[PDB]
Amino acid sequence: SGFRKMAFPSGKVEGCMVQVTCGTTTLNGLWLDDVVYCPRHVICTSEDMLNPNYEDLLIRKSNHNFLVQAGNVQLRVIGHSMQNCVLKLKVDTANPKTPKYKFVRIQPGQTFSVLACYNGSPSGVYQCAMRPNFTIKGSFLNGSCGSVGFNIDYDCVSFCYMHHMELPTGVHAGTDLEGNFYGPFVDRQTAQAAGTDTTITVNVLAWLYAAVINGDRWFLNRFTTTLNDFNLVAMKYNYEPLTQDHVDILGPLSAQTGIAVLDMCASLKELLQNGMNGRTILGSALLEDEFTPFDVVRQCSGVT
Amino acid sequence: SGFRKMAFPSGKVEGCMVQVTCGTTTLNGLWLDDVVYCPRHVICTSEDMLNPNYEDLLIRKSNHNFLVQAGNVQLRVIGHSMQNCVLKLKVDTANPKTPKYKFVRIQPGQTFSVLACYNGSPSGVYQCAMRPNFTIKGSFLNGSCGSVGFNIDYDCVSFCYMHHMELPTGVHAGTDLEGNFYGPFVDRQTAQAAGTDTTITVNVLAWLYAAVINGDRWFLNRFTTTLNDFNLVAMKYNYEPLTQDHVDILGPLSAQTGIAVLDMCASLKELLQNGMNGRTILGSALLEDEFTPFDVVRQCSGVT
Ligand SMILES: *C(=O)/C(=C/c1ccc(N2CCOCC2)s1)NC(=O)c1cccs1
Ligand SMILES: *C(=O)/C(=C/c1ccc(N2CCOCC2)s1)NC(=O)c1cccs1
Repeated sequence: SGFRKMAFPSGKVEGCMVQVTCGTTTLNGLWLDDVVYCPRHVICTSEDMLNPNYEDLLIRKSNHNFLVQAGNVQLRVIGHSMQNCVLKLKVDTANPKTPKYKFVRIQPGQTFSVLACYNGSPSGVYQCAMRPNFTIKGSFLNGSCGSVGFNIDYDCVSFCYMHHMELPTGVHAGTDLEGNFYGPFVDRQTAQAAGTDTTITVNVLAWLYAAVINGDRWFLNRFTTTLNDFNLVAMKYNYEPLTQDHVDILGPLSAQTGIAVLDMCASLKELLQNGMNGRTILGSALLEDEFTPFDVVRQCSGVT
Repeated sequence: SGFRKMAFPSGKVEGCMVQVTCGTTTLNGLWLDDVVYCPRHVICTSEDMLNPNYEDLLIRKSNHNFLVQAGNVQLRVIGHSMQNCVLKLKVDTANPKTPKYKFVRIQPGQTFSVLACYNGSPSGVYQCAMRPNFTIKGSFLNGSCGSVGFNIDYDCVSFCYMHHMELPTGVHAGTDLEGNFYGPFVDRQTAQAAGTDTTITVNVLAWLYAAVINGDRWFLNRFTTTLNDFNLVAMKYNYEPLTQDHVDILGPLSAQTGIAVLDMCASLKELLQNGMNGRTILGSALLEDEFTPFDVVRQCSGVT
């Protein structure tokens, strides 16, 4: 019993974190095999950040200008390249703690754990989701750049995010491990406003299923709805449209609880229309959307 | 920016988790130096659990009846003893991954990270608090017993909790690493009801300070209060009494924000009396109490 915002165990990723310094800028790097991945803005001064030409700035840098430190020992940089918004620093030593890994590009609504780091050292781990506007609501201070987001499937770490910046609004933007930003964000200190942060409907429904499995059932009503009727209500409340693919994904939770997906949609529609009335669901006074149907199944089943 | 329910990096604790089996019961153990710590109820059958005499049940067990497996390799048990509600299994091999560690007994209101494990393997990490009724609101399934709670200070892991049971109400109880239960709970399947789960006032105030530091200031009012007036309101809302020790502990957050502790108490008093009115603070519709003043300082400063 109980349902918590749970992150993956971070050990495998802690063994990959290094400090990268270029000139006066220090941030974090991810060391996998003989390559250290880090945000390309490590080459920028605070002034360069206003309008950087990364190709031009990188010409003034050599291998010896990138200082890579792994747990108080210096790594030798024998090559460097820019791939989109990340730098790949080839080092002469393969990371002995390299886990099995993949680089994945996630879709909005997908969750992942972040290992927040400073100066190559881990400070904490938390769970978040790729928002529908392609921002993440993290907890990052200056120097956290290069901290990564990941999911674990048994022994394989799928790296999906690398932190690059905080928007003027306090929300966060970054890239996949190929250096491509999620959303329309650029690594420049310029006017970048995020779009509507809509609620991830399929995740709210998954969390309502977790609530039923954990005994919190007060919100279950005597109604049902259709996908089209539910979506008229969802659009009005800034919830993402629910598709038949989402209904299919909720199948296992629907089967476990015996609650048809469309019945849970009708319960959620009434919660949107009536509010919580001062009540809570799984200790929350708002509808939680940073648990995917997969996270709910995983947590409720005890996947290790 | 941003404020997240952040757990400590779990790597150091992942390297200590083992599987302990006695007969048909399998749970988790913590391997530190040449000792494996686990709940003594590993010797119980589901029937024994109704009214166990642990001393008597332990007489029927020898070293070879405790099977300890660390990452698919078997450890040799060369001694066993019962200390309060934990068993200490002496093994012939010191854990090579033993971090610097301490065993601490925490007070209610204190937070810690839990590394939920099944069959000696980590499944997830989350942050929780020792409630004022000495329960924890975790996320534990059968087989999670022996999972531990901990805090990290740089390189020293202070182990403070070991999971032993779920109360009939779905909340959790366990011991410190000396085997002493937090609260009045016993490791027996009997009627054990928890006391009032009051709100940890000093932690709510700390989180309101985190909110101000992160730009969420709508709740700041033009009033102040006294400790005695605030506490009359706190008692009415099932909040723990605020003491001068708590005021002193909030000193650093009061200094950083320039908001006197008693002014923040008056803001909190108005939130209790008026409610949130459909508004949120740090993305929450309720007042969060599982962040200590130390956690707020740590997260807002980037301690690694
Ligand atoms: C790296 O750690 C880092 C990079 C940034 C690049 C641009 C930034 N912003 C700040 C807001 O105004 C526009 C430019 S930040 N910093 C950070 O990720 C953070 C700094 C403070 C909090 S998080
Ligand atoms: C160990 O993993 C474990 C021990 C328990 C001992 C007594 C328990 N209860 C269950 C509720 O009724 C009274 C007796 S549980 N189990 C657990 O921690 C859990 C089992 C289900 C969820 S957590």
